[PDB]
Amino acid sequence: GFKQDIATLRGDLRTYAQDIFLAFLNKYPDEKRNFKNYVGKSDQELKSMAKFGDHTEKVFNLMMEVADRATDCVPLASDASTLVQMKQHSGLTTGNFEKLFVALVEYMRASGQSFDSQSWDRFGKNLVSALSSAGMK
Ligand code: HEM
Repeated sequence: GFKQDIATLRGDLRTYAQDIFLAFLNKYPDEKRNFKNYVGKSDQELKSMAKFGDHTEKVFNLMMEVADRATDCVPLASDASTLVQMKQHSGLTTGNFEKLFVALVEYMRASGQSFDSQSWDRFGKNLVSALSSAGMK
């Protein structure tokens, strides 16, 4: 289920982080607008770019910690707060996070693997609510 999924993702985190973040940017091409340098690059080009690698792995490092501290796919209010207050997320709305989770869930459904995609879907919906409750627009 959900906890094992965190261990699976963490076991090849750089590849899953890139692959899911690219699924997100390809499903919602308007999202690349929140990152300048990303426009007009193919997936392989993005994976070469130092700042794509180091951003995307930090997103997934922290997202897995938030998942690991959750109870029954409900994240801690402290983790929502942290995500809201980050200077780098100033322009962001709960919509940006919804779309990341929809891509993550569709990635897991299309994989050959026994990911608990329904728990990830609940986790994303609970994280979106937490973010709103913590102050995100
Ligand atoms: C669970 C979801 C997410 C987590 C855990 C997360 C985490 C982080 C972290 C840790 C950083 C700072 C790392 C660094 O700059 O070295 C960061 C920066 C950033 N995040 Fe997020 N993030 C999430 C979702 C999103 C989404 C959905 C967007 C945009 C649609 C986004 C956009 C950014 C941007 C623009 C930055 C800074 C600029 C850059 O990446 O170069 N994040 N995020």
